[PDB]
Order: sequence, then structure tokens, then C-alpha cells
Amino acid sequence: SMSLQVGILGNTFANPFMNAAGVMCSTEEELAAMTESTSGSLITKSCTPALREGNPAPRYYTLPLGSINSMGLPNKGFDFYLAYSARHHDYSRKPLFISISGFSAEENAEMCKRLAPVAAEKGVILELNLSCPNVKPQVAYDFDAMRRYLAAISEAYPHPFGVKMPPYFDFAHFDAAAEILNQFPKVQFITCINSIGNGLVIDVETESVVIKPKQGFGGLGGRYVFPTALANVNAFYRRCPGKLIFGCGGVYTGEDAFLHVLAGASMVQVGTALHEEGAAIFERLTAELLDVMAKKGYKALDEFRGKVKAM
Amino acid sequence: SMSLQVGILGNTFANPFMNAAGVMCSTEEELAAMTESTSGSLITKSCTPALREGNPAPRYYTLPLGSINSMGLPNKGFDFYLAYSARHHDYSRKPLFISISGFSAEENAEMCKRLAPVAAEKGVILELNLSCPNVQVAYDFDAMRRYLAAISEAYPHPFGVKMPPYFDFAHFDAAAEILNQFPKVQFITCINSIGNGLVIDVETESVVIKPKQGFGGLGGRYVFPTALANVNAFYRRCPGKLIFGCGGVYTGEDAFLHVLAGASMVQVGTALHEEGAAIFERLTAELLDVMAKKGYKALDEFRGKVKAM
Ligand SMILES: Cc1cc2nc3c(=O)[nH]c(=O)nc-3n(C[C@H](O)[C@H](O)[C@H](O)COP(=O)(O)O)c2cc1C
Ligand SMILES: Cc1cc2nc3c(=O)[nH]c(=O)nc-3n(C[C@H](O)[C@H](O)[C@H](O)COP(=O)(O)O)c2cc1C
Ligand SMILES: O=C(O)c1cc(=O)[nH]c(=O)[nH]1
Ligand SMILES: O=C(O)c1cc(=O)[nH]c(=O)[nH]1
Repeated sequence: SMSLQVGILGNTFANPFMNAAGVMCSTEEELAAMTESTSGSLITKSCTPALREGNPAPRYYTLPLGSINSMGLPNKGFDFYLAYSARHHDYSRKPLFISISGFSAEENAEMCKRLAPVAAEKGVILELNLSCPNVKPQVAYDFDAMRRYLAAISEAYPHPFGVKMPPYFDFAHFDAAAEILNQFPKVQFITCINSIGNGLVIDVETESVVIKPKQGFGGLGGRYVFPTALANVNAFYRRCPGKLIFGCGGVYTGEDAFLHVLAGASMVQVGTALHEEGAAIFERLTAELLDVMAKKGYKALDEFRGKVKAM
Repeated sequence: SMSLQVGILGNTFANPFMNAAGVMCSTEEELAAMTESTSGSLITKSCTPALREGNPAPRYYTLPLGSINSMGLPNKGFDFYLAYSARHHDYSRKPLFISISGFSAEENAEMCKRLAPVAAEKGVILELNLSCPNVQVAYDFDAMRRYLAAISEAYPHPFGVKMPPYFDFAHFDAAAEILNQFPKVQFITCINSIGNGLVIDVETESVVIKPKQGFGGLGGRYVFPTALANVNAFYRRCPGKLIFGCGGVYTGEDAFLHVLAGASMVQVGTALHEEGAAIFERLTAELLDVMAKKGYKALDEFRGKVKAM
């Protein structure tokens, strides 16, 4: 009688889980692995108009409670991911998201013009990255830029799309960002959050930073970011009730996923933990979330989505 | 041969450890325990012109990786901490910092005026809280410039600033550019809690603290990489000032990393709340241990010497 199904965006998802953009989604072999997994969906690596090798290595490092990265958007180029969406993805398995991360509003609109007919025919769904912190400061920490990008994309792209947001840390920013997003009818989902930007890890033995780019500063993922991610999910759930919220950050167990959904998440994305465990993690996360709901008597996610209680 | 001593602000500190403002420093008894502890120094609860009861409880919550709090600046009032600094603190034990967190520039100035006689006579050192997130001036640069100007005109002594965490180099540069205009700012404390996190309990399906719909500042293991980044960012950009590190310290190795990033003093919040003042005995031993394994004899030998990667 229990169900993890999600019915949103004109699609049915078997469960709310998917990878986070950037993790296990850059090559055809990785995307096929995601498609073969039990995840409810998948999303491509954020892509640019041209292929990128990304930053010098080491550019990822495992931390005691998570991860730090300055990948620098290594990706096979937009044409590769468009071809994947248009020709290779098995949509009978699960819906597909494509993440784009052009370096200007014009670069993104040019990609969207070419994505539009493929999205129309095949059903791939756009997620626009406004929060890459490792290349070009983050568009979503500049509200005038943010508004410019959304205007340019909406003019260039006929379909609804979503946005990948950086974490904010005060209600003035939650309100300011929500005010802009609610003014764009095509923004139909908000993904909270990208990594916490520009953390720093130093090794005791070497006395040296652990990644090479940008003097060691890089984005934090994993358990470090979970309370921030929940806060952002719930702040935008409250302020943007006309849009869906996707939760991303710190998900290692079905209990973590349960809390994202209680904060308001429709879909739940998995980044650092998926890098560590591989795509069988989705078998564990569905079983664990179903165990949480069984002990509480819940039969469907809408029985508790967004229903976090106050004291 | 080895020493944890830190010579700054014209004082010799026995070691770099101290409580973080707000932890174990609100009552006469807590201040005494901190003075009796082996800490190199101590700092008072951020105080306000009048007494404050603070937010409705529960307003602190222990987490497995740290803490979330929405205290609400509960404090005995500035007069109490000034009287403590004036008469009751044994300065022969260790130096004393006083934290002030007035709700405007004029409130902070008038407090500083009343504090300046006591600073001069007794040597208490001011830390100006620009980053309280539970009732942040340092997230608005125009306001932070105006606070520092008002303080510098009203206060004839050096002081320091407690900074919120920043998350990109544009904000690091802008904050440093402002701080570097004010020579009376002789130290910068990085960081205050990461603001407006949210924790929910699986069993109750409810937020775990009562104020502000459950949103509050994060401390402890969550914040350590952000704390190190902020310490090092301001160490690089403010070479003419001292950096105090605060954030995620549970062990001597944690303190060692803060010093490599640039910290002169190392403040302890969440771990001290959990462990009590005996933590400073463990922390000095552990840091001396790391130094001994590496042949270091003084903190000046590796403060800020993090290598590239
Ligand atoms: C190695 C790595 C690469 C990433 N690449 C992207 C990316 O291309 N686009 C994006 O929107 N986020 C990217 N992210 C951020 C993740 O999507 C996610 O927002 C963040 O890691 C928090 O989730 P987590 O705690 O499960 O790791 C990347 C994260 C990592 C660790
Ligand atoms: C219960 C509690 C009360 C605090 N009160 C203050 C305060 O009054 N003034 C201040 O500048 N910081 C205050 N802080 C922030 C701490 O000084 C410190 O910046 C933060 O907890 C991060 O350090 P940690 O990871 O070791 O806890 C408080 C933190 C906690 C947990
Ligand atoms: O490619 C990357 O460096 C990257 C992009 C992004 O959006 N987020 C992240 O953490 N890393
Ligand atoms: O009193 C508080 O709520 C408080 C103040 C402050 O500056 N930082 C913090 O975490 N809590």
C-alpha cells in the first residue's frame, strides 16, 4: 500500500531520488549506469557550449563528513548532452533532466534555442545552473544578473524549466530571491542547494591544502551542508508555493531524505554519497525511506511533504 | 623548549585557547570557571545596553555533528559585564575580552565610551560583534563601514571585530577593503555561526528549536571548512591585523589547522559547551603533541604557513 511515486511536471517518477548534477553523469557509461539504477530520475553534468577539461587535479577530496571540489565544469560539451537526450536516453525507464551552465546569459539562451525542439519531442527537462562556484561569480549571488538570465532564458526557451540555486543564509536573501523567481512563470522548480562555496581543507601531515585550484578553496558537499540545505528547501517551499522545490545536500540515508521531503522537497538529489557508494545507493535509500514511512503509517509522500511542524 | 605562548595586543597569552563568545560566559559563575580553567584567555557573552532574557526555549540543540542555536542575545546587561571587567576579573590569571552587540551604531558607541576608562585602567579588550544572526551588520558593507567609523571616533583604544562567514572572494575582498581602512581594528575573529540552518527531528517531524520557525546558527563540525577558509582569506588580505580562528575546534589537530591558516588565538564554542572547561587541558596537550611530532617549538613558526598544492 506504500508508494514513493511522485507526479510532477507532467511526468510520473517511481521515487523521488536522482543524482545531483555533476555526480555520475558526465559520460555515456555513467548516464547509462544512472538510467539502469533504481533512481526515479537522473540529470546530466552541467554543460557549456564547448567541451572543457576543467581544473588541474587533484580537484576533489573526500573529507571526514563530506567532500570538497573545484572541478571547474569539466564536461563533454552541450552537443554531447543534447545528443544523449535526443538519441540515447531510454525515456521508458525514467525522465531525464539536462543541466546547462553557460558563462553568460547569451551562451545559455543559445543552448536553450537548440534544446527546445528536443525537449518538445523527447521530454527532457531543463535545469539552469545559477550557482557554479569554481570557475565568473555565481549569478544567483547577484540578483540583477539573476533577473537578466531568467529574462533571457524565458525569451529564448518556450518550455518550463528549473533553476539550481546556491545556499542563502538570511531571510533578506530568501525574500529577495523568491521575489524574482515568482515573477517568472516558466521557472517551475527550484533546486536547493549547490555546494557551500569556498570552504578550505588543510591536511595535518602535509600542512598543505588538499585540492590544487584556487589556493585550495572549493565547494563543500555532504553532511556539512545538510542543515543549510534543509533551511533553503523550506525557505523557498514557503515563499514560492507556485513552484516545486527539489532538495539537494547531505543525503546519506532514507531518514535524511524523509527530512528533505518534510521540509518541502518534491525530488531528492544525491551527490557526495552517490560518488562514494555508486548507483546501488538508490536501492538502499528507497528501502530506508519506506521503512521510515512504515513506522509512521504513511502510504504516500504527499501525506507529509512540506508538513514540518513548529514548536 | 616548546611553548604555546602568543604575544599579542601587548600581552603574553599562555596559550591560544579561549571560549567563543556566548559559550560559558554569561554568569559570574561561568566567568569564574573560565578564569579558573587552563584557557589562555576568555571572553564575555555579547552584551547589550539593557539585560535581555533572550529567545523562548528550547533555543540550543545538540546535534551529532555540532549545534544549532537561536539564543537571542540573553545577557545580564552591559553594566554587569563592565562591572565584572572593572572589579571582579582577576587579571593576574589571564587577559579578558568583552563582547558587545548593540542594536545600532550609537548603542555601541555609548557602550564603548563607558568602557574606555575600564579598558585603560584594567586592560579588558573589546570584540565588536558584527554578526549576530538570531535577533548581521557585516553582511551589509555600508553599515559595517559606518559602525567601524562610529566606534573608531568614540573609542580611544584598539578593538576587534567578530565576523560572519563569507562564501566567495568578492565578499572577502570587499570586507577586507573596509577593515583595512580602520587601524584601530587590530584583530578579526572568523567566524560566527553559519546563519539560518534548519534541523528537523525525524520522530517528532518538528523543528528542534522554538524561535524563528526553527532557523538558527550552526556551530561545531559543520562549520570547520568554512571557518578555515575565512581565517585564511582574511589572513591573506589583512596582513597588518591579527586573525582569531573560531569554528569547529574539537582537537589539538583542529587548532593546529586553524593556526596554519593564520589564527593567532583559537576560540572554542560547541565543543566547550559539550565538554566544559577541562577541554582546555586536553587541547593544549594535543596541540603540543602535534608540534612535538613535527619539531615545532613556537606557534610563530607556522602561523599562516599553509602550503599550496
Ligand atoms: C564533484 C562534484 C561535481 C559537481 N558538479 C556540479 C555541476 O556540474 N552542476 C551543479 O549544479 N552542481 C554540481 N555539484 C553540486 C552537487 O550537485 C550538489 O549540489 C552538492 O554536491 C550538494 O549535494 P551533496 O551533499 O549530496 O553532495 C557538484 C558536486 C560535486 C561534489
Ligand atoms: C549557544 C551559543 C551562543 C553564542 N553566543 C554568541 C555571542 O553572544 N556572540 C558571538 O559573537 N558569538 C556567539 N556564538 C557563536 C560562537 O561564538 C562561535 O562563533 C560559533 O558557535 C562557532 O564556533 P564553534 O564551531 O566552536 O561552536 C554563540 C554560539 C552558541 C552555540
Ligand atoms: O564543476 C564544478 O566545479 C561544480 C559546479 C557546480 O555547479 N558545483 C560544484 O560544486 N562544482
Ligand atoms: O545570542 C545568540 O543568539 C547568538 C549570537 C551570536 O552572535 N551568534 C550566535 O550563534 N548566537
